[PDB]
Amino acid sequence: VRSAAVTCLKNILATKTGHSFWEIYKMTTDPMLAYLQPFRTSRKKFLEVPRFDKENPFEGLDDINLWIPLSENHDIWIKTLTCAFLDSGGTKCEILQLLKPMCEVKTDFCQTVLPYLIHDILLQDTNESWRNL
Amino acid sequence: VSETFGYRRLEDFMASHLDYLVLEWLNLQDTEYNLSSFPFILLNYTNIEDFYRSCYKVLIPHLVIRSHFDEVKSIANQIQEDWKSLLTDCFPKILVNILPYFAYEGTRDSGMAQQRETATKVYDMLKSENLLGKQIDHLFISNLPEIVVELLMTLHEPDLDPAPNPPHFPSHVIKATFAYISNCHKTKLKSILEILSKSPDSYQKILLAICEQAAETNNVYKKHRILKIYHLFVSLLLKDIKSGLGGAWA
Repeated sequence: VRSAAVTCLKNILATKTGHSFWEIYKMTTDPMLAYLQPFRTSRKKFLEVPRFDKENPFEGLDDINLWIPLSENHDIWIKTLTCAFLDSGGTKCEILQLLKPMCEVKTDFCQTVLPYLIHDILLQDTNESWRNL
Repeated sequence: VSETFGYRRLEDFMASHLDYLVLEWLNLQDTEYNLSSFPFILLNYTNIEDFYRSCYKVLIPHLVIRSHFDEVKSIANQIQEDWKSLLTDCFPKILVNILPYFAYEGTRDSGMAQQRETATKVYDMLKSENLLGKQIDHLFISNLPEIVVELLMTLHEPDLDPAPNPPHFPSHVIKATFAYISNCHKTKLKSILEILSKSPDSYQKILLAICEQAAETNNVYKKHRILKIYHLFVSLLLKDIKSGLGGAWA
Protein backbone atom coordinates (compact mmCIF):
# COMPACT_ATOMS: atom_id res chain seq x y z
CA VAL A 1 0.00 0.00 0.00
CA ARG A 2 2.85 2.39 0.83
CA SER A 3 4.62 1.71 -2.47
CA ALA A 4 1.41 2.13 -4.47
CA ALA A 5 0.64 5.38 -2.64
CA VAL A 6 4.12 6.73 -3.35
CA THR A 7 3.84 5.84 -7.04
CA CYS A 8 0.39 7.43 -7.31
CA LEU A 9 1.55 10.56 -5.47
CA LYS A 10 4.52 10.96 -7.81
CA ASN A 11 2.39 10.42 -10.91
CA ILE A 12 -0.33 12.85 -9.79
CA LEU A 13 2.12 15.57 -8.71
CA ALA A 14 4.00 15.20 -12.00
CA THR A 15 1.00 16.06 -14.18
CA LYS A 16 -0.31 19.51 -15.05
CA THR A 17 -3.27 19.12 -12.69
CA GLY A 18 -0.91 18.38 -9.81
CA HIS A 19 1.16 21.48 -10.53
CA SER A 20 -1.96 23.66 -10.77
CA PHE A 21 -3.19 22.19 -7.48
CA TRP A 22 0.17 22.99 -5.88
CA GLU A 23 0.07 26.62 -7.02
CA ILE A 24 -3.21 27.17 -5.17
CA TYR A 25 -2.48 24.92 -2.19
CA LYS A 26 1.03 26.04 -1.19
CA MET A 27 -0.29 29.20 0.50
CA THR A 28 -2.18 27.19 3.12
CA THR A 29 -0.27 25.77 6.10
CA ASP A 30 -0.64 21.98 6.15
CA PRO A 31 1.72 19.13 7.14
CA MET A 32 0.80 17.29 3.93
CA LEU A 33 2.78 19.88 1.96
CA ALA A 34 5.85 19.13 4.09
CA TYR A 35 5.33 15.39 3.59
CA LEU A 36 4.96 15.72 -0.20
CA GLN A 37 8.04 17.93 -0.77
CA PRO A 38 10.50 15.18 -1.84
CA PHE A 39 8.18 13.43 -4.30
CA ARG A 40 7.54 16.65 -6.23
CA THR A 41 10.06 17.47 -8.96
CA SER A 42 10.50 20.38 -11.37
CA ARG A 43 10.65 19.33 -15.02
CA LYS A 44 10.62 21.19 -18.32
CA LYS A 45 7.89 18.99 -19.83
CA PHE A 46 4.73 17.97 -17.98
CA LEU A 47 3.81 14.32 -17.54
CA GLU A 48 1.61 12.97 -20.33
CA VAL A 49 -1.15 10.47 -19.49
CA PRO A 50 -1.79 8.30 -22.58
CA ARG A 51 -5.22 8.23 -24.21
CA PHE A 52 -6.26 4.97 -25.87
CA ASP A 53 -9.29 4.95 -28.17
CA LYS A 54 -11.24 1.74 -27.61
CA GLU A 55 -13.18 0.42 -30.60
CA ASN A 56 -16.27 -0.02 -28.39
CA PRO A 57 -15.96 1.90 -25.09
CA PHE A 58 -19.19 0.32 -23.77
CA GLU A 59 -18.49 -3.42 -24.04
CA GLY A 60 -16.54 -3.48 -20.78
CA LEU A 61 -19.38 -1.86 -18.83
CA ASP A 62 -22.36 -3.38 -20.69
CA ASP A 63 -22.30 -6.58 -18.64
CA ILE A 64 -25.11 -7.39 -16.22
CA ASN A 65 -22.94 -10.06 -14.59
CA LEU A 66 -20.27 -7.42 -13.96
CA TRP A 67 -22.72 -5.09 -12.20
CA ILE A 68 -24.44 -7.76 -10.09
CA PRO A 69 -22.22 -10.82 -9.52
CA LEU A 70 -22.95 -10.61 -5.79
CA SER A 71 -21.41 -13.95 -4.85
CA GLU A 72 -20.82 -12.80 -1.24
CA ASN A 73 -17.57 -11.13 -2.38
CA HIS A 74 -17.74 -7.34 -2.11
CA ASP A 75 -14.00 -6.67 -2.41
CA ILE A 76 -13.42 -8.33 -5.79
CA TRP A 77 -16.74 -6.96 -7.07
CA ILE A 78 -15.84 -3.35 -6.29
CA LYS A 79 -12.28 -3.85 -7.56
CA THR A 80 -13.54 -5.30 -10.85
CA LEU A 81 -16.11 -2.53 -11.30
CA THR A 82 -13.55 0.21 -10.63
CA CYS A 83 -11.02 -1.47 -12.92
CA ALA A 84 -13.61 -1.83 -15.70
CA PHE A 85 -14.42 1.87 -15.39
CA LEU A 86 -10.71 2.75 -15.44
CA ASP A 87 -9.68 0.59 -18.42
CA SER A 88 -12.38 2.17 -20.58
CA GLY A 89 -11.56 5.27 -22.59
CA GLY A 90 -14.53 7.26 -21.31
CA THR A 91 -12.62 8.88 -18.45
CA LYS A 92 -11.18 12.26 -19.46
CA CYS A 93 -9.62 13.57 -16.24
CA GLU A 94 -5.92 12.74 -16.19
CA ILE A 95 -5.41 12.21 -12.44
CA LEU A 96 -8.21 9.63 -12.43
CA GLN A 97 -6.26 7.50 -14.91
CA LEU A 98 -3.30 7.21 -12.53
CA LEU A 99 -5.35 5.82 -9.62
CA LYS A 100 -5.47 2.21 -10.88
CA PRO A 101 -2.48 0.77 -8.93
CA MET A 102 -3.82 2.11 -5.63
CA CYS A 103 -7.34 0.93 -6.50
CA GLU A 104 -6.04 -2.60 -7.11
CA VAL A 105 -4.69 -2.81 -3.55
CA LYS A 106 -7.41 -1.09 -1.47
CA THR A 107 -11.17 -1.68 -1.52
CA ASP A 108 -11.92 1.53 0.39
CA PHE A 109 -10.12 3.51 -2.32
CA CYS A 110 -12.27 1.85 -4.98
CA GLN A 111 -15.41 2.73 -3.03
CA THR A 112 -14.21 6.32 -2.66
CA VAL A 113 -13.22 6.70 -6.32
CA LEU A 114 -16.21 5.03 -8.03
CA PRO A 115 -18.56 8.07 -7.75
CA TYR A 116 -15.88 10.36 -9.20
CA LEU A 117 -15.30 7.98 -12.13
CA ILE A 118 -19.05 7.84 -12.81
CA HIS A 119 -19.31 11.63 -12.61
CA ASP A 120 -16.40 12.09 -15.02
CA ILE A 121 -17.91 9.52 -17.40
CA LEU A 122 -21.26 11.33 -17.41
CA LEU A 123 -19.63 14.78 -17.70
CA GLN A 124 -18.07 13.95 -21.08
CA ASP A 125 -21.11 11.97 -22.24
CA THR A 126 -22.27 12.80 -25.77
CA ASN A 127 -25.60 11.61 -27.25
CA GLU A 128 -26.57 10.03 -23.89
CA SER A 129 -25.15 6.55 -24.58
CA TRP A 130 -23.25 6.46 -21.28
CA ARG A 131 -26.26 7.88 -19.43
CA ASN A 132 -28.57 5.20 -20.84
CA LEU A 133 -26.14 2.35 -20.11
CA VAL B 1 11.41 -28.35 5.84
CA SER B 2 10.20 -25.21 4.05
CA GLU B 3 6.66 -25.74 5.33
CA THR B 4 7.96 -26.11 8.89
CA PHE B 5 10.09 -22.96 8.63
CA GLY B 6 7.14 -21.00 7.22
CA TYR B 7 7.93 -20.44 3.53
CA ARG B 8 4.80 -20.79 1.41
CA ARG B 9 6.83 -22.35 -1.42
CA LEU B 10 10.04 -24.34 -1.70
CA GLU B 11 11.43 -21.80 -4.18
CA ASP B 12 11.45 -19.00 -1.60
CA PHE B 13 13.32 -21.01 1.03
CA MET B 14 15.77 -22.40 -1.53
CA ALA B 15 16.47 -18.98 -3.07
CA SER B 16 17.00 -17.49 0.39
CA HIS B 17 20.33 -19.38 0.40
CA LEU B 18 20.93 -19.38 -3.36
CA ASP B 19 23.85 -16.94 -3.26
CA TYR B 20 25.70 -19.05 -0.69
CA LEU B 21 24.99 -22.24 -2.64
CA VAL B 22 26.30 -20.70 -5.87
CA LEU B 23 29.46 -19.37 -4.21
CA GLU B 24 30.16 -22.70 -2.49
CA TRP B 25 29.57 -24.58 -5.75
CA LEU B 26 32.02 -22.32 -7.59
CA ASN B 27 34.55 -22.52 -4.75
CA LEU B 28 35.18 -26.18 -5.57
CA GLN B 29 36.94 -25.03 -8.78
CA ASP B 30 36.80 -28.46 -10.41
CA THR B 31 36.17 -29.32 -14.05
CA GLU B 32 33.01 -31.28 -13.23
CA TYR B 33 31.82 -28.60 -10.77
CA ASN B 34 30.33 -25.93 -13.03
CA LEU B 35 27.30 -23.65 -13.01
CA SER B 36 25.68 -25.88 -15.64
CA SER B 37 26.19 -28.93 -13.43
CA PHE B 38 24.47 -27.20 -10.51
CA PRO B 39 21.45 -29.24 -9.34
CA PHE B 40 18.66 -26.90 -10.45
CA ILE B 41 16.33 -29.88 -9.92
CA LEU B 42 16.54 -28.96 -6.23
CA LEU B 43 14.67 -25.87 -7.36
CA ASN B 44 11.36 -26.52 -9.08
CA TYR B 45 12.88 -25.28 -12.36
CA THR B 46 12.60 -28.11 -14.88
CA ASN B 47 15.46 -27.15 -17.21
CA ILE B 48 18.70 -25.17 -17.05
CA GLU B 49 17.30 -22.30 -19.13
CA ASP B 50 14.46 -21.72 -16.66
CA PHE B 51 16.97 -21.73 -13.79
CA TYR B 52 19.09 -19.17 -15.65
CA ARG B 53 16.03 -17.01 -16.34
CA SER B 54 14.95 -17.08 -12.69
CA CYS B 55 18.37 -16.66 -11.07
CA TYR B 56 20.66 -14.72 -13.45
CA LYS B 57 20.60 -11.78 -11.02
CA VAL B 58 22.43 -14.03 -8.55
CA LEU B 59 24.61 -16.11 -10.87
CA ILE B 60 26.01 -13.25 -12.99
CA PRO B 61 27.84 -11.32 -10.21
CA HIS B 62 29.75 -14.42 -9.10
CA LEU B 63 30.90 -15.11 -12.66
CA VAL B 64 31.87 -11.46 -13.09
CA ILE B 65 33.96 -11.31 -9.91
CA ARG B 66 35.51 -14.64 -10.89
CA SER B 67 36.23 -13.09 -14.35
CA HIS B 68 34.30 -15.70 -16.39
CA PHE B 69 32.90 -13.19 -18.86
CA ASP B 70 32.74 -15.96 -21.46
CA GLU B 71 30.42 -17.83 -19.09
CA VAL B 72 28.03 -14.89 -18.67
CA LYS B 73 28.13 -14.30 -22.43
CA SER B 74 27.18 -17.96 -22.91
CA ILE B 75 24.31 -17.57 -20.43
CA ALA B 76 23.22 -14.47 -22.34
CA ASN B 77 23.05 -16.03 -25.79
CA GLN B 78 21.36 -19.18 -24.55
CA ILE B 79 18.77 -17.17 -22.60
CA GLN B 80 17.97 -15.06 -25.71
CA GLU B 81 18.26 -11.69 -23.97
CA ASP B 82 20.37 -8.55 -24.20
CA TRP B 83 23.80 -9.28 -22.72
CA LYS B 84 24.29 -5.56 -22.12
CA SER B 85 21.01 -5.36 -20.20
CA LEU B 86 21.81 -8.54 -18.27
CA LEU B 87 25.16 -7.12 -17.15
CA THR B 88 23.58 -3.75 -16.34
CA ASP B 89 20.76 -5.18 -14.21
CA CYS B 90 23.23 -6.85 -11.82
CA PHE B 91 25.49 -3.80 -11.45
CA PRO B 92 24.87 -3.10 -7.71
CA LYS B 93 25.61 -6.70 -6.73
CA ILE B 94 28.90 -6.58 -8.64
CA LEU B 95 29.75 -3.18 -7.14
CA VAL B 96 29.31 -4.50 -3.60
CA ASN B 97 31.91 -7.12 -4.60
CA ILE B 98 34.57 -4.80 -6.03
CA LEU B 99 34.14 -1.49 -4.19
CA PRO B 100 34.37 -2.40 -0.46
CA TYR B 101 37.93 -3.77 -0.74
CA PHE B 102 39.53 -0.46 -1.77
CA ALA B 103 38.63 1.61 1.29
CA TYR B 104 39.81 -0.73 4.08
CA GLU B 105 43.58 -0.73 4.65
CA GLY B 106 44.86 -2.34 1.46
CA THR B 107 47.91 -4.62 1.66
CA ARG B 108 47.53 -4.96 5.44
CA ASP B 109 47.98 -8.74 5.16
CA SER B 110 48.66 -11.29 2.44
CA GLY B 111 45.14 -12.68 2.90
CA MET B 112 42.80 -9.77 2.19
CA ALA B 113 45.17 -7.97 -0.20
CA GLN B 114 44.44 -10.41 -3.04
CA GLN B 115 40.74 -9.52 -2.86
CA ARG B 116 41.80 -5.90 -3.37
CA GLU B 117 44.06 -6.91 -6.26
CA THR B 118 41.45 -8.94 -8.14
CA ALA B 119 38.74 -6.33 -7.47
CA THR B 120 40.98 -3.60 -8.90
CA LYS B 121 41.84 -5.76 -11.91
CA VAL B 122 38.18 -6.52 -12.64
CA TYR B 123 37.05 -2.91 -12.16
CA ASP B 124 39.79 -1.64 -14.47
CA MET B 125 38.80 -4.34 -16.96
CA LEU B 126 35.14 -3.31 -17.23
CA LYS B 127 36.34 0.26 -17.88
CA SER B 128 37.20 -0.81 -21.44
CA GLU B 129 35.11 0.32 -24.40
CA ASN B 130 33.62 -3.12 -25.10
CA LEU B 131 32.11 -3.33 -21.61
CA LEU B 132 30.20 -0.64 -19.62
CA GLY B 133 33.30 1.59 -19.38
CA LYS B 134 31.76 4.26 -21.60
CA GLN B 135 28.76 4.91 -19.33
CA ILE B 136 29.93 3.23 -16.10
CA ASP B 137 29.93 6.58 -14.29
CA HIS B 138 26.43 7.36 -15.59
CA LEU B 139 25.21 3.95 -14.38
CA PHE B 140 26.85 4.63 -11.02
CA ILE B 141 25.15 8.01 -10.62
CA SER B 142 21.79 7.01 -12.10
CA ASN B 143 20.59 4.59 -9.38
CA LEU B 144 22.69 5.34 -6.28
CA PRO B 145 20.12 4.03 -3.74
CA GLU B 146 20.61 0.57 -5.28
CA ILE B 147 24.32 0.50 -4.42
CA VAL B 148 23.56 2.03 -1.02
CA VAL B 149 20.98 -0.66 -0.20
CA GLU B 150 23.12 -3.53 -1.47
CA LEU B 151 26.14 -2.26 0.48
CA LEU B 152 24.02 -1.87 3.62
CA MET B 153 22.67 -5.41 3.32
CA THR B 154 26.23 -6.77 3.63
CA LEU B 155 26.38 -5.65 7.28
CA HIS B 156 27.54 -8.33 9.71
CA GLU B 157 29.04 -7.47 13.10
CA PRO B 158 30.93 -10.35 14.83
CA ASP B 159 26.68 -13.08 18.85
CA LEU B 160 25.92 -16.79 18.40
CA ASP B 161 23.78 -16.07 15.34
CA PRO B 162 23.82 -17.35 11.74
CA ALA B 163 25.98 -15.49 9.27
CA PRO B 164 24.28 -13.86 6.26
CA ASN B 165 24.95 -14.58 2.59
CA PRO B 166 28.69 -14.96 1.91
CA PRO B 167 29.56 -11.33 1.04
CA HIS B 168 29.41 -9.57 4.41
CA PHE B 169 31.50 -6.82 5.99
CA PRO B 170 31.49 -5.02 9.36
CA SER B 171 29.95 -1.58 9.76
CA HIS B 172 33.21 0.38 9.63
CA VAL B 173 34.04 -1.17 6.25
CA ILE B 174 30.63 -0.04 4.97
CA LYS B 175 31.27 3.50 6.22
CA ALA B 176 34.71 3.46 4.58
CA THR B 177 33.11 2.32 1.32
CA PHE B 178 30.63 5.20 1.52
CA ALA B 179 33.51 7.62 2.16
CA TYR B 180 35.40 6.22 -0.84
CA ILE B 181 32.30 6.55 -3.04
CA SER B 182 31.86 10.18 -1.98
CA ASN B 183 35.57 10.89 -2.51
CA CYS B 184 35.59 9.24 -5.94
CA HIS B 185 32.80 11.59 -7.04
CA LYS B 186 33.66 14.27 -9.59
CA THR B 187 32.86 17.14 -7.22
CA LYS B 188 34.64 15.21 -4.43
CA LEU B 189 32.35 15.82 -1.46
CA LYS B 190 33.07 14.54 2.04
CA SER B 191 29.66 12.94 2.70
CA ILE B 192 27.66 10.45 0.64
CA LEU B 193 24.49 11.97 2.10
CA GLU B 194 25.22 15.17 0.15
CA ILE B 195 24.87 13.50 -3.26
CA LEU B 196 22.09 11.38 -1.76
CA SER B 197 20.42 14.70 -0.88
CA LYS B 198 20.45 15.85 -4.53
CA SER B 199 17.44 13.58 -5.15
CA PRO B 200 15.24 13.77 -2.02
CA ASP B 201 13.18 10.76 -3.14
CA SER B 202 16.25 8.53 -2.71
CA TYR B 203 15.76 8.48 1.07
CA GLN B 204 12.25 7.18 0.36
CA LYS B 205 13.61 4.29 -1.72
CA ILE B 206 16.35 3.14 0.66
CA LEU B 207 14.11 3.17 3.74
CA LEU B 208 11.60 1.17 1.71
CA ALA B 209 14.17 -1.33 0.43
CA ILE B 210 15.30 -2.10 3.98
CA CYS B 211 11.64 -2.25 5.01
CA GLU B 212 10.54 -4.57 2.19
CA GLN B 213 13.08 -7.29 2.93
CA ALA B 214 12.17 -6.86 6.60
CA ALA B 215 8.55 -7.79 5.88
CA GLU B 216 9.16 -10.60 3.38
CA THR B 217 11.06 -12.76 5.90
CA ASN B 218 9.77 -14.32 9.10
CA ASN B 219 13.02 -15.62 10.63
CA VAL B 220 13.82 -13.85 13.89
CA TYR B 221 17.58 -13.73 13.30
CA LYS B 222 17.22 -12.32 9.78
CA LYS B 223 14.73 -9.75 11.09
CA HIS B 224 17.22 -8.74 13.79
CA ARG B 225 19.98 -8.35 11.20
CA ILE B 226 17.73 -6.21 9.01
CA LEU B 227 16.83 -4.13 12.07
CA LYS B 228 20.54 -3.63 12.75
CA ILE B 229 21.02 -2.45 9.15
CA TYR B 230 18.05 -0.10 9.60
CA HIS B 231 19.56 1.29 12.80
CA LEU B 232 22.89 1.86 11.05
CA PHE B 233 21.23 3.75 8.20
CA VAL B 234 19.00 5.82 10.49
CA SER B 235 21.96 6.79 12.69
CA LEU B 236 23.90 7.79 9.58
CA LEU B 237 20.91 9.89 8.47
CA LEU B 238 20.63 11.59 11.87
CA LYS B 239 24.34 12.39 11.73
CA ASP B 240 23.55 14.79 8.85
CA ILE B 241 20.71 16.80 10.42
CA LYS B 242 22.71 20.05 10.38
CA SER B 243 21.81 20.96 6.78
CA GLY B 244 18.59 19.00 6.27
CA LEU B 245 18.07 16.07 3.89
CA GLY B 246 17.17 18.25 0.92
CA GLY B 247 13.69 19.11 2.17
CA ALA B 248 12.78 15.47 2.86
CA TRP B 249 13.59 15.64 6.58
CA ALA B 250 9.95 15.71 7.71
